[PDB]
Amino acid sequence: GLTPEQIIAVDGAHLWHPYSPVVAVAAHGAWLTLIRDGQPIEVLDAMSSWWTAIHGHGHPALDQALTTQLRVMNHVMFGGLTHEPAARLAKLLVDITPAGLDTVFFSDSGSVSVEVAAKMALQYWRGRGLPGKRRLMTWRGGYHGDTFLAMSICDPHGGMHSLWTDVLAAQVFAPQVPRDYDPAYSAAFEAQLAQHAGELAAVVVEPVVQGAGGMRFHDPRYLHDLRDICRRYEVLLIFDEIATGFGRTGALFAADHAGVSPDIMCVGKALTGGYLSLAATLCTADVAHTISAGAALMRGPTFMANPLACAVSVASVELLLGQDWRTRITELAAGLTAGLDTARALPAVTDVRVCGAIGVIECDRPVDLAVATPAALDRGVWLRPFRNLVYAMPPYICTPAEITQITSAMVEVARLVGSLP
Amino acid sequence: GGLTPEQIIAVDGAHLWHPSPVVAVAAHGAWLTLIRDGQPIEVLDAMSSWWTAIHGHGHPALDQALTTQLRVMNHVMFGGLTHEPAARLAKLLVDITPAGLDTVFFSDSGSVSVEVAAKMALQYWRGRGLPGKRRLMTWRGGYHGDTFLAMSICDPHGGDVLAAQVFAPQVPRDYDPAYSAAFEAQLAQHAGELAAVVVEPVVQGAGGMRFHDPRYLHDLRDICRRYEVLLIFDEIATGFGRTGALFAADHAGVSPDIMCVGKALTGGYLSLAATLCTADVAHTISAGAAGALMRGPTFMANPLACAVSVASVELLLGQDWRTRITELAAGLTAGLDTARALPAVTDVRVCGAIGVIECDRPVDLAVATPAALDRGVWLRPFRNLVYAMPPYICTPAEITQITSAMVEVARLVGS
Ligand SMILES: Nc1ncnc2c1ncn2[C@@H]1O[C@H](C[C@@H](N)CC[C@H](N)C(=O)O)[C@@H](O)[C@H]1O
Ligand SMILES: *Cc1c(COP(=O)(O)O)cnc(C)c1O
Ligand SMILES: *Cc1c(COP(=O)(O)O)cnc(C)c1O
Repeated sequence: GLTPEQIIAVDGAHLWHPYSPVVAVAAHGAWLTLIRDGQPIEVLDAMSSWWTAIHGHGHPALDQALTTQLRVMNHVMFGGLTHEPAARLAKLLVDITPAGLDTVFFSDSGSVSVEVAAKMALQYWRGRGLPGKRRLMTWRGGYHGDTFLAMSICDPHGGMHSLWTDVLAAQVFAPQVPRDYDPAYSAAFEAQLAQHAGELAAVVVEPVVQGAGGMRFHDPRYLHDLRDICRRYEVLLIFDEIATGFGRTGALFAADHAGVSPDIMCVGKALTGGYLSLAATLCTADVAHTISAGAALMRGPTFMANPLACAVSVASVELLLGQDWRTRITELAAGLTAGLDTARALPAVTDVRVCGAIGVIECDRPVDLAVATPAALDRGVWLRPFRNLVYAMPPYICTPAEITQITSAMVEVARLVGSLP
Repeated sequence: GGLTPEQIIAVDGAHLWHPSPVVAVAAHGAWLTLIRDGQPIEVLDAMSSWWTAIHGHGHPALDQALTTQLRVMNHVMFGGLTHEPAARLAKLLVDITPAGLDTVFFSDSGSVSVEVAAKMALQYWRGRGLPGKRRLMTWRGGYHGDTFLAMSICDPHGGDVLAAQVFAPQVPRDYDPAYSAAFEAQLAQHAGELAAVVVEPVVQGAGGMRFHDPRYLHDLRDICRRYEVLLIFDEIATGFGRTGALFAADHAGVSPDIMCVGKALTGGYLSLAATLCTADVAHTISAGAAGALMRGPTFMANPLACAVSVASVELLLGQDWRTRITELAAGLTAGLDTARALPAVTDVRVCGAIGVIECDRPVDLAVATPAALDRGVWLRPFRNLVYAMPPYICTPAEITQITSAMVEVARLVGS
C-alpha cells in the first residue's frame, strides 16, 4: 500500500519507461486520479491510455465480464485445449471484420500480431512453391510495433533504421502516402512493387490513419488501389488496424471507408477496452488452407487466447456493437472539430485535423513535454504529445462538455508552444 | 453469447488457429474441468498450463489481488505515468533476482522480453562506442520465443532466411571443462562482433527438456567478463522456484548482465514478462544517444497483471518453497523411476518440479492424450518427450497419479 512518494522513489530507482512520471492512483470512466504536488487531482484521459480505453476505465460491464470469467477459469494452455471466451471472441471478430477474414490467431500484443501476420504471408507463398517471396513492402510514415521484424516496416527515419540496420530485415519502402488522393502516387507505387513482385510476400500498411508515425490521414481511395495492385501482381495485402480498429476512425474498421478487404489483418489496443493486453491476426480461408496444406506457424505464445483477456474483449466488443457507435463517433468528431478550430490561427500551429475520434494539432516545432504536461494538467486533462503533435483519442464515453474540456486544453498547450519563453 | 461445448468446437473448428482440441470449461487448483464424451471431467494440469500455473488456478490470494486492483484502476499508459503495482513488482523482482539486476523493463510476453534484452545489449555497446558488437551467441538446443529475433537463437534445426547468429554445440548434461574451453575459443573468434551470449540456465525447455551442469554458467560468466561480451539468462521457463532454486542462475551463483522472466511471473493468470538489467547496462544505454529502446508496448506494466504477479511472487516467498520443490522433485523421481526399464525409454530425468521421460521415437499425441485423460491427467508430450511441470500445490497423491499416467504413456509408445 505504498505512498505516492514511495512509488516515485521505487520508480526512479528501478523502473524503465518507454522513451519524472506522474503517479496514477485511480481510474474511473473517462477520468484518472493523479498525484500533483502531493495532492490527488482528477484529469480526463484524453489519450484513452494510448488509444485503448474506448469505454472508459472501470466500466461495470467489462469489470463484471472479467470477474465472472475469473470465477470459472483464469487460463489454460491453447495447445490441445479450447474454451468459450476464445470461441465467442473469434466468432465476433470474424463477423465484424471486412469480408473474407474467417480465421483468427490470438497473441498477446500488437507487435506480435504483426509478426504473426508476416509469418502467415511468408508461409503462404512457401506453400505455393514460391519461398523467394519473403520481403515486405510498405509506404513511409508507418508504425507496426517494437519487435525487430515490426521495426523493419516502421518508418526508417522516425524509427532510426540507420542505427538498427544490418540488424533489420531490408524491406521495400514507397514514399509517404499524401493526404489528398493523387493517382500518380498509386501509379508510382505499382511501378515500384512490380520491380520487386517476385521477392515480395506482402504489402503492409495502416489504413486511412497512420498513428505513431505522425498521425497522418490519407484518402481511403489509396486502399482501393493497393487492393487492386496486390491482386494483379500476386502480393498479399496486410492491414494493420491495431490503432484504427473498433470505431476509432468513424467506421468499425478503417478498411470500411474504402470498402476493401485485406488478405490478413491485425487488431489490438482497443480490443479489450484497455483492460488487458491482447491482439489478433485474421486471415482468409485461402491463406489458412494454403499454409495448413503446406509443409509445416508458432509454438506459442504461452498465453495465447487467454480466457480473462478474451472474456473482457467479448464484453468490450458487444458493448460497442450494442449501441449506436456510429452516431457516437460522429458526435465526438464534431466536438473535436469545433473545439480545435481556434488552434488554426495560432502562430506555432501548421495544421489542425480530425478523423473520427482522433483530433490533431500539428505544430511547427517539437512539443516540449516539460511545458505541455503541467499546462494540460493545470487544465484538468492528461495529454501526451509526441514529436510536433498535440493530439487526442478520447474515450467514446466522453460527454460533449468533456470533449470541449479536452480540446480547450489542447489549444492552450499549442498556444504555449507557441509563445514561448 | 453463452456457448455449449459442441458449439465451442464448431466455432473453434471453423475460425480458430491453434499452435481437434478438447473443450475446457473450468480450472481450479491443480485441476482442469475438461469435456470428454459430452461430460465435464476433472483432470490434473500436469503441465501447469505451459509452465505458468505454479500456485494452481483460481488461487484465492491471486484472484483477490486482481479483484482488489480492478476496483481501483484497470490500466493506465506507462508513458509519463507510474503506479503502485508496477513499483511493488519492480521492487520485488530487483530483490529476489541474482544480485546486481536493479532495473526492470516490463513487456507483455516472453518473446518480447527477449527482444528487449537484445535491444539493451545492442544499445549498450553503441553507448560504449562499439557499434560493431551486434551479434548474439548461444548454444544449441535452446528456445527463446517465436518472434523473428528470438527465433534467431532458437535451436537452428527443428524450429535472407533470417538473422545469422553464432552457435556453440549442444551443452552436455555432465560437466566437462573441455566444453567450456571450446566455447571460449569460438567466442574469442567473434568477440568484436558479439553483443551478448544468451542462454537458458540449467534447463533448456522447449528445445528438448535438457539439463546441464550449473558450472557451465559459472564458466560462461567468466568467459563473458574476460572478453567483454554481455551475459543474458532467459529464465522465462526456469524462474520462480521451478528448478529448485528461486532462479536457475542461483544453482551456479552467477548474475547475468540481463535477465528475462515471464510465464509463472503472474501465477499463470495473465500475460506479463520483464527484462532486468544491471545499473551499468542501464546507465550506459541511457547516457547513450538515440533514446527509444521501445515505444512501446502499449500495455506495458499493466496494473492488473502486475498486481496478480505481486500476489504470486509474495505467495511463493511467504512459504518454504524450497522444501516444497524438493518434495515435488522426490515425488517425481520415485514415480518415474519405473519407466527407465521400458523398451522405448532412453532416459528418465528430474530437476526440481520438472520430470522427464525421453523416448527413442516421437510420441503419438493421438495416442498419448486420450491415454492420460482416461487416467485423470492432462499431459502434452512434444517430440520424443513425456514430461510434467506440475503446480507447486500438487499433493504426493496427485504427483503419483501424474507420474503413473506418464509411465503408462511411455509404456504405450513402445507397444
Ligand atoms: N517531447 C516529446 N518528444 C518526442 N516524443 C514524445 C514527447 N512527449 C511524448 N512523447 C511520447 O512519445 C510517445 C510515442 C507514442 N506516440 C507511442 C504511440 C503508441 N501509443 C505506442 O506506444 O505504440 C507518446 O506516447 C508520448 O507519450
Ligand atoms: C500500437 C501499434 C502496434 C503495436 O502494438 P503493441 O501492443 O504496443 O505491441 C502495431 N501497429 C499499430 C498500427 C499500432 O498503433
Ligand atoms: C516460454 C519461453 C519463451 C517465450 O515466451 P512467450 O510468452 O511464449 O512468448 C521465451 N523463452 C523461454 C526460455 C521460454 O520457455
